[PDB]
Amino acid sequence: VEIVATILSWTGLATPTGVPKDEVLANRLLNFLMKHVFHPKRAVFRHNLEIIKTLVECWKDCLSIPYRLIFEKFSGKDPNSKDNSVGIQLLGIVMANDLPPYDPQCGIQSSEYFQALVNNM
DNA sequence: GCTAATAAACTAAAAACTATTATTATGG
Repeated sequence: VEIVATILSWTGLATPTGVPKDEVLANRLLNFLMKHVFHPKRAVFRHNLEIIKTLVECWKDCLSIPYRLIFEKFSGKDPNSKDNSVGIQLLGIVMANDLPPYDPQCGIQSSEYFQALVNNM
């Protein structure tokens, strides 16, 4: 977290999208962090959420939304609890920018992808 | 020169169905 904060402390100074190496590193680390994102501390968790929001805002020159790690996250097991809501937060981060609501990069079903949410209702 | 009892509607709570209430743990 400290090093990524330092990295994003400047974005106009440097922004990695030239080599595909930096792009895939950014996407892979994005996946890493959004797999790691959870806290019972309710603020450092939101801190990570805002970190991701800032990251995607200052980027997408090298970023790619999985729509799968998120999908399994916000879907949960169709529970009664509030767990999968964390993935829902990702959606806001996803809706933090002009991102496609669900790009079917392969397409899970492109239809029940939102049926999961209307079930979460 | 006869109280052997039973057919007792009463004032019975000894469910609360579903509707606001409130401490908690709070949050930044």
